Amino acid sequence: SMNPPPPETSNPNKPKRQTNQLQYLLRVVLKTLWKHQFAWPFQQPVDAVKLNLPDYYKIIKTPMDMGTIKKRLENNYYWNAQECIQDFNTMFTNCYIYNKPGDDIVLMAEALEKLFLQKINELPTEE
Ligand SMILES: CN1Cc2cc(Br)ccc2NC1=O
Repeated sequence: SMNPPPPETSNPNKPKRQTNQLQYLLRVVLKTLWKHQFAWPFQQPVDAVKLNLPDYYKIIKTPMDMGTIKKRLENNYYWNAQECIQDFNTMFTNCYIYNKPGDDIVLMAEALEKLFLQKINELPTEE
C-alpha cells in the first residue's frame, strides 16, 4: 500500500490496432532496450517499498516502466505507435524529474533514451 496499483497492461474497452510501427516498437525498440546492461531498474514498476523511496509516488503520479510497455506491446494495447512512444517518454521523464543529473539512475536513463532516440529515427513509414 506504499506502492500504487501498477499501470494496466490490458483494457478491453480501449481501442487498439496492429501496425508495422507498433511491431517495430516491440521487435526492435523494446527488445533492444530490454537487453541493455542499464535496463534492469526500468524493467518493472518502481517499488518504493523495496527501494526505500517512500517519496516516489508522492512526486511521480504517472508511473511508467518497460515491464508495462512490454506487456502492453505483447497484449496489443495501443492504437498507434505514438501512444507507445509516449509511454517510453513518460518513463524517462519520470526518472529525470525524481532524480538529478549525475545520479547513476539518470546516467542509465540517458543512455537508454539515447538508444531509444536512435531506434525511433528508423521507425518505418506506416504501411
Ligand atoms: C527508475 N528508478 C528505479 C530505481 C532503482 C534503484 Br536499485 C534505485 C533507484 C531507482 N529510482 C528510479 O527512478
